Amino acid sequence: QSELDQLRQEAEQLKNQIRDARKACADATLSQITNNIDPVGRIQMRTRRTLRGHLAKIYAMHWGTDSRLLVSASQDGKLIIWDSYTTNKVHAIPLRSSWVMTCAYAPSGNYVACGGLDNICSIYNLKTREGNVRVSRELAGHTGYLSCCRFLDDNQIVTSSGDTTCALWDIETGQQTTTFTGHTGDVMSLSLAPDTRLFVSGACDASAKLWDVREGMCRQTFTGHESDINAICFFPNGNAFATGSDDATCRLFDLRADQELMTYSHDNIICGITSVSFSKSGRLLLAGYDDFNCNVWDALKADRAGVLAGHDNRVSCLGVTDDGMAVATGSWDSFLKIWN
Amino acid sequence: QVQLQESGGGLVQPGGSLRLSCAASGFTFSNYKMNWVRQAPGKGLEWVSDISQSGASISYTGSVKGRFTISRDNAKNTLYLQMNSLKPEDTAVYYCARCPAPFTRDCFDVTSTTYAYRGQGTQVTVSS
Amino acid sequence: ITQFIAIIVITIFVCLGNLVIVVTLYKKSYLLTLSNKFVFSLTLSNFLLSVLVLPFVVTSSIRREWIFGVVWCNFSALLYLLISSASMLTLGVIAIDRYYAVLYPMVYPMKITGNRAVMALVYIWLHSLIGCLPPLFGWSSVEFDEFKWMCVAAWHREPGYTAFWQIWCALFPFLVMLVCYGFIFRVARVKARCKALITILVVLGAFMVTWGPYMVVIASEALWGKSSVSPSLETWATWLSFASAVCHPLIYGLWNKTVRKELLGMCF
Amino acid sequence: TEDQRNEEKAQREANKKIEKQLQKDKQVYRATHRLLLLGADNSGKSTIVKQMRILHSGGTSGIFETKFQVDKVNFHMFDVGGQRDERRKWIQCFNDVTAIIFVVDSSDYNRLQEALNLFKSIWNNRWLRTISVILFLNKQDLLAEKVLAGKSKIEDYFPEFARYTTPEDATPEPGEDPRVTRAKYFIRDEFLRISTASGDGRHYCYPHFTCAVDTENARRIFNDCRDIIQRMHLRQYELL
Amino acid sequence: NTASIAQARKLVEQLKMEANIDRIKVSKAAADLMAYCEAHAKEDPLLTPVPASENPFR
Ligand SMILES: CC(C)CCC[C@@H](C)[C@H]1CC[C@H]2[C@@H]3CC=C4C[C@@H](O)CC[C@]4(C)[C@H]3CC[C@]12C
Repeated sequence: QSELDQLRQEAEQLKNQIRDARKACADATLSQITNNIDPVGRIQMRTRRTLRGHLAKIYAMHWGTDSRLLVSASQDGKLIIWDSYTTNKVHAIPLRSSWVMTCAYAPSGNYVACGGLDNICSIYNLKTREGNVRVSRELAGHTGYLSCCRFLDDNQIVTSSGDTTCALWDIETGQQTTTFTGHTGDVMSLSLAPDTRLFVSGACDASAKLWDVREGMCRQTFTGHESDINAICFFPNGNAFATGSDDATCRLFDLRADQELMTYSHDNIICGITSVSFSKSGRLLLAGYDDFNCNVWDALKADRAGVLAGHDNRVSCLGVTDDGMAVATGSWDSFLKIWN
Repeated sequence: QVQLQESGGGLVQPGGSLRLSCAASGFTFSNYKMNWVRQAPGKGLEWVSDISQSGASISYTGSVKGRFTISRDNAKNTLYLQMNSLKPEDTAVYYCARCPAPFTRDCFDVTSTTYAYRGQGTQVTVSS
Repeated sequence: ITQFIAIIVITIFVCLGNLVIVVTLYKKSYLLTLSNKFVFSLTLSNFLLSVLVLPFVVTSSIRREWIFGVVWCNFSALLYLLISSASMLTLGVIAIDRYYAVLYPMVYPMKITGNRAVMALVYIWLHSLIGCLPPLFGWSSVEFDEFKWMCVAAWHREPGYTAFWQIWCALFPFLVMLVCYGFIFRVARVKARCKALITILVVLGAFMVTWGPYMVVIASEALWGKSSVSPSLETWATWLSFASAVCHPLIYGLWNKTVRKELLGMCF
Repeated sequence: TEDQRNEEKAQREANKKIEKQLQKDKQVYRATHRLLLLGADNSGKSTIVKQMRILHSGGTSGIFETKFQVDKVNFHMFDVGGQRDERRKWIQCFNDVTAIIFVVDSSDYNRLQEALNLFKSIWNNRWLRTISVILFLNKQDLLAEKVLAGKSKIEDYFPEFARYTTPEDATPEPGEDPRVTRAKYFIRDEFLRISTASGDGRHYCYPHFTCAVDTENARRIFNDCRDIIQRMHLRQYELL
Repeated sequence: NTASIAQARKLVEQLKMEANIDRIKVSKAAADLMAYCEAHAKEDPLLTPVPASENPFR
């Protein structure tokens, strides 16, 4: 026990040293130097599409790089690919397991990924010579439910799971290439950088970590929130990111300052966050809530600029097009809507 | 940085008295519910007691009814456990835990292994 | 003149209430479940009745005579009888559907299907047409009745048809509704441990309060001749029948939670 | 003109053919009932599902599945055994099930409080409201001999047992001992007390006594699903 | 015993690597964020709405 106590003392000393190092750099606060800029409080928008046809509640959706086609997942056991402009259905894939909770769309548009409560990630080929969508690969090795996945290219993909780990895969061989093993609680969100050199994740231990894809190691950790984290997103320029939690607050972190520098909250909000996203320029921050309403935040002044209403059950997913022309949201009422 | 630090304990004779203290920081203490949990030698974690946000609706396990008492102090962010007429089988390590959400009645995973929002623990021994 | 305003009020209500429901059902097409098609037909038929018949009643009530031709005298009466019988039968069909839904919940999704619903919809209108065949041919006479202020079958001079139609188009669905809701009531009462009683009484009274006086007036005229009833009672009994089409849209529309929500989403 | 042709191909071929299959699948989805099975490791829930499968899919990866049919109605039952210790996140995937099956070892006095706490937590969760529960007390045969042996007492775990008295609604079996009935109904009342306290009119619980060698368990679930679906149908027509 | 010890090691040699990273003042970070956000203001249809003739949706 003496050695364990000694190691605990060393950990405490290093924690104190890091906290002291952080405080030295806090010369100014963002709210005190962005005080003189203009507000953007005129934001108001209306829904003008409604995609209908899912039988059960929706968990995940993702935009294509052309910003016209998108995919969605529902726990009735279907993946539907939609055409946003005409609202026509172009594909419908029945899944082996009904308890899906994530999906992704390849940047090249040739493949889609899927997975969930069966601890497996499945890859589907959308352009085979026969003209029929068919399963092409299954990835196994996680010991917990799959929670998120994002393509790097046609041949490799990154994933996070409830077993407290993340992995990098080679689709051709089907083998894990790297494993990330720092978090203490369940991991259920990840975000790729614009250059795909590094990525960030958040877990149930109320902390986030920065990972190096090639070196396979962590070099930063953030501890602002005070409860479970379930959403995360990068800033457009890649120097910051935003986080959402069930303590009913959002926070912004800076990679280079290594510190928290903004919080978004209001007294009359008690529900938790479920989604986060940024507009094309980064001035606006959009987030979904368990009150099935969505608030638009002035990310640079910290005020609310608007609200999106029209769903009648928990808002589950949220996404912005690659060119910033529209925003799509899903909900547990089994409908999906496009705004502005 | 959420952290909980227990205090008190030590060795006591059978039939003796003792009380524990728990200090909390890094979150709004007045919003959450609090719990006491212990692990005896060669056994898993076990339920003891809890107390709500305002200090009403207290509950106990049948093994300690009439002997143990729980209380809060919201103005100081501390939690107490008063123990009287201790018995030999009370020898265990006692932890300070809080339920995961700020306004709910759910306390699913407080007794789970590797739970996040729990302290390090203190040793209590009863012997002749 | 106190009478004359009543037709305008009734006509505006009968038109607008049914128009709102049919528009809401048509635009929001996904709401057309198996049971809502009966409501769709009930509202559309009454909307069509509101314009093809009622204005002529107004003109006859003012001019106190049938200014139009003999050709339209027959068509108006035939449409009136047909739509009235269809509306009466649709309620019994709805009652049967609710009875099967409540008493056999686990087997309901397979016992009743879309094809059988279409068969029932066809059967309703065939039953109505068989109920109006004899006036269509020369077997029964149709003429303008003074204090009714419309063209209708001559009840007082044809005691056979006035009993055949009355028994076959009105009493049968009423008995069906009575037995079905009686069976539902005791299950609701047992598992309540008085909203069920209030709902059943409202549904059952909206039918008889409106179609009751007309039936007894017809019976009295057929049994003891035209002079056995006062003209004012005749007019009011005839005019309460048109008020039946006011209760149908409200009760089988707005009282439904989903359709009410969808309508409020469009009207605010 | 090629734009018109592409629009025609899309709207005609893809959308309508997809919608036809979706309409076909909707009926099959609506005609089936899906259930969640919960319990501790010492309970015999696996024995229950195997026994009622013998009365009449396979494999397991993250989840285990079971099929059974009674009166031509299909039931699907799921057992989430591939996950680790914490439940609070994957539990809310089942907000849409018709009912939850809860199994408890009645003969184990030591572990009864843990099951009681789990039941309370499940009952009071935000996303698990409005869902009824079927409760099975599983090991009456062991409880009978444990009580009649007298070596281990109940009041050392539940001191309120000393003041308990059997209710008038008790229906003992013909050969049962009165004190076995007393302990058995006390254990049942412990769960019913939590159930009836915060339970609103939208939420009900159905207890049962069962044993390892038992064959009526399949029909009981059918009879309880009957009741809850009947209440739902009564509710939609403003009769409740 | 040994497992907790090893976890404590991994923790402390994680803190070694985390404590050595370079840092900058918050002023530079906030100024960079504001400058980037202001530079791309004209290229955001949601921040500044778009005429109906160019919107793909209605
Ligand atoms: C015997 C007959 C004449 C009685 C008829 C009573 C009618 C007028 C009553 C009984 C139930 C009533 C409905 C009860 C509930 C609502 C919901 C409310 O949000 C809008 C009005 C609405 C839709 C009411 C409209 C009027 C209504 C349909």
